[PDB]
Amino acid sequence: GPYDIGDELGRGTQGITYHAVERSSGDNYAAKIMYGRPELRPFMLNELEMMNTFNHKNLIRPYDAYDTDRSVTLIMELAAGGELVRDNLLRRDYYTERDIAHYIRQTLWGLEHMHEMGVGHMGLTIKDLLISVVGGDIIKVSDFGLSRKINRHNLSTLDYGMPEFVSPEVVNKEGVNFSHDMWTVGLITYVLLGGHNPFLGIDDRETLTKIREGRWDFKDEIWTHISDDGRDFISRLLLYSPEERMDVKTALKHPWFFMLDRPVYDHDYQIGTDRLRNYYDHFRDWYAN
Repeated sequence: GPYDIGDELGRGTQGITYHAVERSSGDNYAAKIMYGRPELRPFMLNELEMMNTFNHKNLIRPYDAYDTDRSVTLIMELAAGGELVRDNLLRRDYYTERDIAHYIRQTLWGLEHMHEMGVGHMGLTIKDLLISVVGGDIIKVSDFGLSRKINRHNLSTLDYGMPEFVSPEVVNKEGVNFSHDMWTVGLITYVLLGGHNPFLGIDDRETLTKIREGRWDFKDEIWTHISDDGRDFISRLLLYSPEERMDVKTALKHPWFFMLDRPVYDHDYQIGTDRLRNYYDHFRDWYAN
């Protein structure tokens, strides 16, 4: 057998991802092993097909696949720096708004590659942003189990997802467009900068009712230290009406990213990691259960 399966690296709704070594080379890969429920097989096959459709620096690449009667294993590119939040931001005492803009721009470049070929990601959460090398700053977007071709003139419902990162149109059982991904980018950006999810309820049902209602604000003190452009970027994505949201190419033109064209000086505001760490502990526990 070509792969030596080692320690658990992450887990999601379809299975657990492990470190894998290709024996014949010594090269390191990620091995996603499906939970033993046969209804997950279509999602594994969809992820394999989608990974083989993309070819972009900011999207995880496929490598190999095999199966038993019950379960599918996918061997894929290893993001050796781990998850952005768990393994990079939360290993620091502070990060900056400029750091986050750098990560989100790359996330948008990955999404843009998908949207250009008519595919929506459909399931983006904070755990799906990865870093390619230890200590690095290159983003890899992952988890294409829910990704699909979107016909903008013949929309369909999206019946699955993590409740803290779905959009109002998902909760309301309406057709889902490319603008759903853009809502989730605004939500991820809000979480990365302010360290909390503005729709979090006491349980999943209440979270969903808060998303259905669609109201949120910048009340926490941290937001007074985020730039006008950063708040404007979020506010042009977290809009109840899907057609009002920025599409991916408009988002890439937003003035928020102009700061990445200048250098990093000694005056960037330093954001502490405590809030994000508290939200991440909650988020991670959702996948333990």
